[PDB]
Amino acid sequence: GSMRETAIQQLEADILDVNQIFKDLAMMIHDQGDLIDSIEANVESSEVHVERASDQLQRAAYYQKKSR
Amino acid sequence: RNDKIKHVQNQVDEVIDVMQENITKVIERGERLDELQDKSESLSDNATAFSNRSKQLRRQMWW
Amino acid sequence: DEQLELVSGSIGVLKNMSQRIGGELEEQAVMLEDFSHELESTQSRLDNVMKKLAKVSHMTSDR
Amino acid sequence: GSMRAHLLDNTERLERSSRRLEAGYQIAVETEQIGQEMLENLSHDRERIQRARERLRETDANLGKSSRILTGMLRRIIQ
Repeated sequence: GSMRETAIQQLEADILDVNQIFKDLAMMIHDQGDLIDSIEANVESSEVHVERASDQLQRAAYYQKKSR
Repeated sequence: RNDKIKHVQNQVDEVIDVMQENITKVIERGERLDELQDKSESLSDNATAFSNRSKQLRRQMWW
Repeated sequence: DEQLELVSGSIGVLKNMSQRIGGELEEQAVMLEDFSHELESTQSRLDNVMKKLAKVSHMTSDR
Repeated sequence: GSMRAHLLDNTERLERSSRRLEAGYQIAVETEQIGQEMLENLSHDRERIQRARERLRETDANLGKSSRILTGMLRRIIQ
C-alpha cells in the first residue's frame, strides 16, 4: 500500500543521514590534519636540533682534547 | 513491490552502522593525535634545550 | 520503475567505502600507538643524553 | 464522481516517490565523492605519519651519536 510510500521516504531520509555522517567524518579527518601539521613540525624541529647539538658536541670534544 | 526497500533500507542502516563506528574511531584518532602533539612538543622543547646546552658545552670546553 | 537498483548499487559502494575507511582507521590507530611509543623512547634517549651532558658539564668546569 | 480523483492522487503519490528515489540516488552518488575524498585524505595522513616516524628514527640515530660523543668526553675528563 502506502507503506511503500513512507518506506521510500524513510529510505531517502536515511540516505541523507549517510551523506551527513560522511560529511561529518570527512570534516573531522580534515581538521585533524592540523594536529599532524604540529606533530610533523615538532619532530622536524627535534631532528634539526638534535642534529645541531651533536655537531656542537663534536666541537666540544675536539676542544677538550685540544686542551692538552 | 516493497522489499527491495526493506532489503535496501537496512543496507543503509548498515552503512550508518559502520560510519557511526568510524566517527568513534576518528574521535579516538583525534585524541591520540592530541597526545602525540603534546609529546612531540616536549621533545622539541627538550631537543632545543639540549642544543643550547651543547653550545654551552662547546664554549665551556673552549676556555 | 526500479531505480531502487541504482540506489542499491550506489549505496553498496558507500557500504564498501565506509569499511575500507574503518579498516584504514584501525590500521592508523595501531600505527599511532606505535608512533606514540617511539616518541616516548626518543624522549627517554634525550633525557639520558642530557644527563650525560649535565654530567660532563660538571666533570670539567667544576674541577 | 470523485473516483478518478483518487486515481489522480494515487498517481501523484507515485510520481514524487520516483523523485525521491532519484534524489536518494543523487545524494548517494554525491556521498561516494566524499567517501573517496576521505580515503585520499587518510592515505595522505598515513604517509605524513610514516614520514614523521621515519624522521624520529633519524633523531634517534643522532641521539645515539651524541651519547657516544658524550661518553668519549666523560673519558677524557678523567685524563
